[PDB]
Amino acid sequence: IQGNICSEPKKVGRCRGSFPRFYFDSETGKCTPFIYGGCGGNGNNFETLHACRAICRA
Repeated sequence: IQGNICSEPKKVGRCRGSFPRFYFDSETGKCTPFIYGGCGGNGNNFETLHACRAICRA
């Protein structure tokens, strides 16, 4: 199943981590490059935009 991870909204995370990331928006259905706080947020996270699409959509 893929829809699982592709359900939780992106987050910031006030942990020890500050880098660019990607997530799937259930509002539009496109991969938006957000900021990851490093610590495991919810579950909807991706290293690259492509994968995010080839994992949520394709």
